[PDB]
Amino acid sequence: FLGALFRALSRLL
Amino acid sequence: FLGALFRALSRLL
Amino acid sequence: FLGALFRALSRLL
Amino acid sequence: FLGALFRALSRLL
Amino acid sequence: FLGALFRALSRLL
Amino acid sequence: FLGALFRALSRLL
Amino acid sequence: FLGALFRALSRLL
Amino acid sequence: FLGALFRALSRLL
Amino acid sequence: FLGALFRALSRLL
Amino acid sequence: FLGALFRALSRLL
Amino acid sequence: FLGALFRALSRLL
Amino acid sequence: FLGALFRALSRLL
Amino acid sequence: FLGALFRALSRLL
Amino acid sequence: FLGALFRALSRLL
Amino acid sequence: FLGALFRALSRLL
Amino acid sequence: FLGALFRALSRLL
Amino acid sequence: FLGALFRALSRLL
Amino acid sequence: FLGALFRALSRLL
Amino acid sequence: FLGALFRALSRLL
Amino acid sequence: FLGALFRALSRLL
Amino acid sequence: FLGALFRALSRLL
Amino acid sequence: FLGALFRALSRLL
Amino acid sequence: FLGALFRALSRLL
Amino acid sequence: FLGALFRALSRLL
Amino acid sequence: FLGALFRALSRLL
Amino acid sequence: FLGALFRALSRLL
Amino acid sequence: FLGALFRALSRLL
Amino acid sequence: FLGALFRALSRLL
Amino acid sequence: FLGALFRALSRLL
Amino acid sequence: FLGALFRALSRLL
Amino acid sequence: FLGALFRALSRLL
Amino acid sequence: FLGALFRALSRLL
Amino acid sequence: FLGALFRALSRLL
Amino acid sequence: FLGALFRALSRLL
Amino acid sequence: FLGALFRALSRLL
Amino acid sequence: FLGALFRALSRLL
Amino acid sequence: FLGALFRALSRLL
Amino acid sequence: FLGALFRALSRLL
Amino acid sequence: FLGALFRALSRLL
Amino acid sequence: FLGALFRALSRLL
Amino acid sequence: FLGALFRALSRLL
Amino acid sequence: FLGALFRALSRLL
Amino acid sequence: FLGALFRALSRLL
Amino acid sequence: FLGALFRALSRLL
Amino acid sequence: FLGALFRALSRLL
Amino acid sequence: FLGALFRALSRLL
Amino acid sequence: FLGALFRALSRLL
Amino acid sequence: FLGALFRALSRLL
Amino acid sequence: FLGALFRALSRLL
Amino acid sequence: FLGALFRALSRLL
Amino acid sequence: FLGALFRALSRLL
Amino acid sequence: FLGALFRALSRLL
Amino acid sequence: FLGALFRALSRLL
Amino acid sequence: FLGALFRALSRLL
Amino acid sequence: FLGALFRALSRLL
Amino acid sequence: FLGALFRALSRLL
Amino acid sequence: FLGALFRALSRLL
Amino acid sequence: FLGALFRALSRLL
Amino acid sequence: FLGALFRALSRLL
Amino acid sequence: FLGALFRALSRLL
Amino acid sequence: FLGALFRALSRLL
Amino acid sequence: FLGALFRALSRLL
Amino acid sequence: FLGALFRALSRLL
Amino acid sequence: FLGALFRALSRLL
Amino acid sequence: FLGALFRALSRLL
Amino acid sequence: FLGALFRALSRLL
Amino acid sequence: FLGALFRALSRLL
Amino acid sequence: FLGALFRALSRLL
Amino acid sequence: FLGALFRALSRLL
Amino acid sequence: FLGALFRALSRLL
Amino acid sequence: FLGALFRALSRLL
Amino acid sequence: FLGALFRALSRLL
Amino acid sequence: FLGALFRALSRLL
Amino acid sequence: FLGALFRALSRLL
Amino acid sequence: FLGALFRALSRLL
Amino acid sequence: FLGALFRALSRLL
Amino acid sequence: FLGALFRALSRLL
Amino acid sequence: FLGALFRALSRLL
Amino acid sequence: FLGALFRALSRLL
Amino acid sequence: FLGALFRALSRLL
Amino acid sequence: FLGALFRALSRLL
Amino acid sequence: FLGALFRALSRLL
Amino acid sequence: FLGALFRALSRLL
Amino acid sequence: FLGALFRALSRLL
Amino acid sequence: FLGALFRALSRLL
Amino acid sequence: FLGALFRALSRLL
Amino acid sequence: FLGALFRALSRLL
Amino acid sequence: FLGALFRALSRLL
Amino acid sequence: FLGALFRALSRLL
Amino acid sequence: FLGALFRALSRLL
Amino acid sequence: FLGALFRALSRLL
Amino acid sequence: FLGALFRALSRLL
Amino acid sequence: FLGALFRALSRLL
Amino acid sequence: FLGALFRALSRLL
Amino acid sequence: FLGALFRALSRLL
Amino acid sequence: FLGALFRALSRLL
Amino acid sequence: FLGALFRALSRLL
Amino acid sequence: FLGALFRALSRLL
Amino acid sequence: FLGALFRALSRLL
Amino acid sequence: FLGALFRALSRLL
Amino acid sequence: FLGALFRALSRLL
Amino acid sequence: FLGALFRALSRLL
Repeated sequence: FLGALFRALSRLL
Repeated sequence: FLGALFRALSRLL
Repeated sequence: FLGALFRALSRLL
Repeated sequence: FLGALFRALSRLL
Repeated sequence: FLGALFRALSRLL
Repeated sequence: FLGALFRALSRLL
Repeated sequence: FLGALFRALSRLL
Repeated sequence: FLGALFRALSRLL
Repeated sequence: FLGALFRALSRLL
Repeated sequence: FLGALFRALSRLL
Repeated sequence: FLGALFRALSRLL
Repeated sequence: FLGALFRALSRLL
Repeated sequence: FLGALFRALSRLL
Repeated sequence: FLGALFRALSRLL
Repeated sequence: FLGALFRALSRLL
Repeated sequence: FLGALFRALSRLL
Repeated sequence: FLGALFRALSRLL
Repeated sequence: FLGALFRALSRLL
Repeated sequence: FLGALFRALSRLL
Repeated sequence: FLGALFRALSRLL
Repeated sequence: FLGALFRALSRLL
Repeated sequence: FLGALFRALSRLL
Repeated sequence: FLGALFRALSRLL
Repeated sequence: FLGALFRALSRLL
Repeated sequence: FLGALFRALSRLL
Repeated sequence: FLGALFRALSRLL
Repeated sequence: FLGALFRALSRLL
Repeated sequence: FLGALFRALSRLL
Repeated sequence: FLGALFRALSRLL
Repeated sequence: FLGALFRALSRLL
Repeated sequence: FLGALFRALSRLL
Repeated sequence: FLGALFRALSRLL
Repeated sequence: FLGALFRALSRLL
Repeated sequence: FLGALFRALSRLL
Repeated sequence: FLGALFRALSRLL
Repeated sequence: FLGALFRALSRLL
Repeated sequence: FLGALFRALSRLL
Repeated sequence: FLGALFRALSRLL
Repeated sequence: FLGALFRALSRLL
Repeated sequence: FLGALFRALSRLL
Repeated sequence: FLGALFRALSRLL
Repeated sequence: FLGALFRALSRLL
Repeated sequence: FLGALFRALSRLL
Repeated sequence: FLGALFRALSRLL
Repeated sequence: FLGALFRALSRLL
Repeated sequence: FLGALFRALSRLL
Repeated sequence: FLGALFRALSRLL
Repeated sequence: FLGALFRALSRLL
Repeated sequence: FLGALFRALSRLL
Repeated sequence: FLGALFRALSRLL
Repeated sequence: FLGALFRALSRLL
Repeated sequence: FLGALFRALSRLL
Repeated sequence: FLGALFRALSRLL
Repeated sequence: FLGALFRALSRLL
Repeated sequence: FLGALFRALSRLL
Repeated sequence: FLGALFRALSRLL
Repeated sequence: FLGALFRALSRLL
Repeated sequence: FLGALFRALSRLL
Repeated sequence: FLGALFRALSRLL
Repeated sequence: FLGALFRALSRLL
Repeated sequence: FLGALFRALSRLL
Repeated sequence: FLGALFRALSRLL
Repeated sequence: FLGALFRALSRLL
Repeated sequence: FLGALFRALSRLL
Repeated sequence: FLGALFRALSRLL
Repeated sequence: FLGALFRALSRLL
Repeated sequence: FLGALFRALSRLL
Repeated sequence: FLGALFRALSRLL
Repeated sequence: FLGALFRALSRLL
Repeated sequence: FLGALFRALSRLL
Repeated sequence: FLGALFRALSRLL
Repeated sequence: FLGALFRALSRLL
Repeated sequence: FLGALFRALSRLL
Repeated sequence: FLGALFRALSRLL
Repeated sequence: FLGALFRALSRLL
Repeated sequence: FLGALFRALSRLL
Repeated sequence: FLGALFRALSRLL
Repeated sequence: FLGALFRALSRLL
Repeated sequence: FLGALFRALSRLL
Repeated sequence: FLGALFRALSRLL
Repeated sequence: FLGALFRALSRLL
Repeated sequence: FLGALFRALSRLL
Repeated sequence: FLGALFRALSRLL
Repeated sequence: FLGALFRALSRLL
Repeated sequence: FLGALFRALSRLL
Repeated sequence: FLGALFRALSRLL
Repeated sequence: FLGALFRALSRLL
Repeated sequence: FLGALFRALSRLL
Repeated sequence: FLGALFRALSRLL
Repeated sequence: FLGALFRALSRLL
Repeated sequence: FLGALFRALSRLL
Repeated sequence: FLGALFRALSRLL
Repeated sequence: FLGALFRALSRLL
Repeated sequence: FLGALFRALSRLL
Repeated sequence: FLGALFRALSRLL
Repeated sequence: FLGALFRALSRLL
Repeated sequence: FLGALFRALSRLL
Repeated sequence: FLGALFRALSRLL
Repeated sequence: FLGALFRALSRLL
Repeated sequence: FLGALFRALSRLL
Repeated sequence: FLGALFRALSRLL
Repeated sequence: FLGALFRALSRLL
């Protein structure tokens, strides 16, 4: 989950 | 850069 | 941006 | 529910 | 804005 | 009830 | 304001 | 009673 | 209320 | 100017 | 000025 | 009461 | 001044 | 009592 | 909301 | 210029 | 001064 | 007693 | 997002 | 120049 | 208020 | 001149 | 002059 | 009070 | 606003 | 000249 | 001068 | 008290 | 923007 | 000359 | 203003 | 001559 | 002459 | 004020 | 000092 | 006893 | 002269 | 005060 | 502008 | 001559 | 001086 | 005590 | 002024 | 002659 | 783990 | 201007 | 002759 | 990353 | 350099 | 030169 | 003569 | 003042 | 002179 | 104090 | 960029 | 010459 | 000095 | 004890 | 540019 | 000659 | 003469 | 003072 | 020094 | 014990 | 150093 | 045990 | 480091 | 067990 | 460990 | 130098 | 002189 | 103390 | 590293 | 020279 | 003479 | 002091 | 670099 | 000559 | 320890 | 010098 | 001198 | 201690 | 360049 | 001759 | 170190 | 000379 | 002379 | 000290 | 130290 | 001379 | 270096 | 001569 | 160089 | 002769 | 050094 | 002569 | 010193 | 004569 | 001094 | 005569 | 003074 | 005659 969170944040920022 | 940083952090955690 | 951030955060949780 | 909360927050903010 | 925030939060809960 | 509370708070504030 | 807030709270409860 | 108490408090404050 | 506050402050300043 | 700024800010919030 | 500000604030609250 | 407080403070300052 | 401020505060409370 | 306290404080300061 | 705020500020300044 | 800057910033956020 | 302050506080309580 | 305490404290300080 | 911000600022300035 | 500078900085970050 | 300040300053200077 | 400058500045703000 | 300046500032505030 | 302060300062300077 | 400021300054100077 | 300079600067900003 | 300034400030406070 | 402080300071300075 | 500024300055001077 | 200088400088930046 | 200054200087000199 | 020089300079600026 | 120059300068500013 | 200053200087010089 | 403080407090209790 | 304790504490500290 | 200059300057300020 | 200062300076110089 | 200045100076001299 | 000189210098700059 | 200042401050407190 | 402290400090400094 | 100066010089010499 | 020369020079300037 | 973190950060930055 | 000067000198001499 | 010389010199310059 | 930043800056400047 | 610094820090920890 | 300087600084860091 | 010259120059300035 | 100076110089020379 | 200046300045402050 | 300072400085200089 | 700047300056001057 | 100087300086930097 | 200060402070406490 | 502490500190410092 | 300036001067002189 | 000189100097620079 | 000159200049200033 | 200076200089020279 | 300070503190406690 | 601790720390530091 | 500190602390406890 | 703990910590750090 | 710390801490416990 | 826990934690972190 | 850290930093810098 | 500084610091700690 | 100045300053403070 | 400091400084300089 | 930096700068400059 | 200076400075640090 | 001049200047200042 | 300085200079020169 | 600069300047001048 | 001077200066630096 | 630190720093610097 | 300074400071602390 | 200054300062503190 | 510090510094400087 | 200048001057004169 | 002189001078420089 | 720096600088300059 | 100066300065520091 | 001047200046200061 | 400085300078010059 | 500095500078210059 | 000056200055400081 | 500079200048001039 | 002068100056510095 | 100059001048004259 | 004179002057310089 | 400089100048002239 | 002059001047300085 | 200079000049001339 | 003049001038200064 | 100078000059000439 | 002239001039100044 | 100078010159010639 | 001339010139000036 946490990895998914940071992947989504990267894809966003 | 920033995106790569967060993606690396994701793959790490 | 901010709206997209909150929307992605929703889709995550 | 929480996803709905954050979606409403995104739609608002 | 703020009134809309509380109104949406009402409609949520 | 709670929805009514937040609606009244919105209408006020 | 404060008076109106407390009066609305009374009418509510 | 409780509504009366809050009404008196509003009338006071 | 907040809107009234800022309107009064505008009328003042 | 300042009055218009605060009035617009009022209508916003 | 200051007196007017505080008096307006009083009539508000 | 609070309105009286701010009115007195205005009258003073 | 200060004496008047505290005296007014006393007469208030 | 509290009024007496603040009156004494005013008379002092 | 935030977009509306900055649009109003742009229209103003 | 300034208005265009703030408007672009709005459309961004 | 300080002695007078504490003495007045004593006579109060 | 308390008055005596504060009187002694005044006489000391 | 950040890249979009700097691209918009470049297009502007 | 300046626009190209900010555009390059965008593509970097 | 501010307009009054600058008008008074103009009338003076 | 100076008075006119300050007066126009007042009418602006 | 200076006295008139401070007096006008007094009547303003 | 503040007006009295500035009036006294004017009378002095 | 800023454009109005500079237009007024132009008209003046 | 100077007036035209400031007017052009206004229309720019 | 200075003594008169501090004395007036005393009579004020 | 405070008035006494500033009176003593005036008498000194 | 900057290019527009310098072009306007050229056209003027 | 001067106009051409500023125009070329614009075309550069 | 500046034009008025130079016109007055011309009429004088 | 001199007056005409200053007048022309006025009409220029 | 000199007096007239300074007087004209006064009436200007 | 400034006009009065320059008028006094004219009357003097 | 401290010794006197504790000694007085002793005689008090 | 308590008086003795505080007296000894005074004698110590 | 000089004395008159400073005296007039005093009478002004 | 300032007027007194400049008057004394005039009387001296 | 500069060309206009030098043309006016030419027509004058 | 001189007029032609300044005129040519204008046409250049 | 300094000694007198501290002595007066002592006698005050 | 405090008065003694400041008296000793005065005697020292 | 200059014309007056040279006319006076003519009348004199 | 000389007077006429200086008079003509005045009429010129 | 931590060694992996700093190695990845080195590889990146 | 210079032509007028030399023509006046001619008509004089 | 001399008048013609100066006249021709004017027509030249 | 930093090396890439400075390489791009070099390529630009 | 920087990358080597972080790599050395990694091998340390 | 400047480009070479920045490129060398890049290869260093 | 010389006295008359200086007197005329006085009446002028 | 200046006129008085030159009148004194005339009277003297 | 200088002594008188400083003495008068003393009598002022 | 300050008056004493300047009196001593006068008596010295 | 800098090379382009100096080349443009050369082509101009 | 000058153009060649600036061109060589460009090719250098 | 410092030693005397601490010694006096000791004898005080 | 505390007095001994400060005495030792004085003896040391 | 400079060549054009000197060519114009040549053509003129 | 002179024209040829300035023309040659132009062709040089 | 010279003495009279300096004396007159004294009575002037 | 200045008058005294010039009177002494006159009496000397 | 530091060693002596800590040793004295030891002998104290 | 505590004295031993401070002695050891002194011996160390 | 640090190792010695912890070792001494161990031997102490 | 605790001594062993601090010895191990010393040996490590 | 951290690994060694936890390993030694394990071996100890 | 606990030693095994910390060994595993070391091996992990 | 700390000694190793500083040795590595020395070897690096 | 710097390396020797850090190495000496290491051997110290 | 300097010694006397510092001595008087001592006697003052 | 301060007086002693300045006396020693005077005796020195 | 620092030595390498200065060597590269030397090789460059 | 300069290169040798920087190289020597490198070998030093 | 010179000595008398400096002596008079002394008695004046 | 200054008077003494100029008296000594007079006595010398 | 600097050597190249001065060589280019030599080749040019 | 000049070229040789600059070339030798290059070979020096 | 601290003495050793400063001795090493002395030996180094 | 510097080494001696730090060594003396070491022997002090 | 400097040594005497610091020694006197030592004997003071 | 402090006296020893300043004595050592005096002996050094 | 300089040689070319002097050769052109030779060819011209 | 003169041409030969300038030509040889060019050949020199 | 510092001595080595200045020795190297001497050897260089 | 210069080398000897820097060498002596090194030997001193 | 010069020696006497400096000696008298010493005796004065 | 200063007197000694100027006496030595006198004895030297 | 400073005496040694100036002695070395004397010996050198 | 110069050496003697610096030597005496050393002997002073 | 400086000696080499002056030797090169010697051989050149 | 000149070459010998610069060579000797080199050998000096 | 200078010798070459004078030899060329000799050969020419 | 003249050529020989300049040749001799060359060989001397 | 300076003596050596002037001796070399003597020997050379 | 001249050599003797510079030699004696060196012997002096 | 100066006397020695002029005596040497006398002996020489 | 001249030697006697310079010798007497030395004996004077 | 000046009188002594002129008396010596008289005695000499 | 001449000696008497200079002697009288000395007695005068 | 000047009158005395001319009278002395009169009595001499 | 001459003496009378200079005497009259004195009585005038």
